[PDB]
Amino acid sequence: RVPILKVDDYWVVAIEETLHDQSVIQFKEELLHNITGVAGKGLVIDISALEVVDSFVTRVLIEISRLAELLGLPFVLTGIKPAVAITLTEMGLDLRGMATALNLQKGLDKLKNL
Amino acid sequence: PILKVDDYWVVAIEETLHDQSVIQFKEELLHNITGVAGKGLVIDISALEVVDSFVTRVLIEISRLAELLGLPFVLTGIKPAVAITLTEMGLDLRGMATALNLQKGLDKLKNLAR
Repeated sequence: RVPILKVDDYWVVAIEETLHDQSVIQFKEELLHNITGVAGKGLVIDISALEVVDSFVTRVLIEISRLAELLGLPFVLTGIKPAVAITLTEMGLDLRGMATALNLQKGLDKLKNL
Repeated sequence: PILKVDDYWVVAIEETLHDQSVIQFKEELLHNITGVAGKGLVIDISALEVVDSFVTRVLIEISRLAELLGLPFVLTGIKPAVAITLTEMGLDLRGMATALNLQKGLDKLKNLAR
């Protein structure tokens, strides 16, 4: 549903605009199942297609940031905005101590200086 | 907050723990993991360089809460230093399962179900 790709041992995900809460969860459960079952070098998630953010999206994004930090998985969030960065820092995302990039490419490159 | 991967509950623990009561903590943890039961519970104390009497108390309590719920259980992220202390203060570690990090613990909790 939400496609999880893997490009050169890196996990790559782009989140589009959603309606069913229950596909984000299908995505999160699926992603967290993937990044634990077999080895990886990092995880880039792009949220450029999202013009706003639920607390639901915000808290799933926090959940994956905290679990990758626990798995020693480099994590980059990309495609961030005005009306996203603000609510993200609001609901509790340490954006300043988080690896962030402008697009899917800058993130891949950023998961590679390490 | 609380994390969950693969039907497995994960409590990551930080030095900000000393700011509620053990009892408030147990009531908080039971709110989260008894709603829908899990196949297990991983407690991560990797963020702990220093353990005191309060922490050992919680760890002792949570480990017991777990089995009371019929819940398989790994204590992960123990500095070899913060582990003698824990046992000196009453955490019978020999009885319970331990793992290096969230990953090895997750692997132990499930590669024990095959």
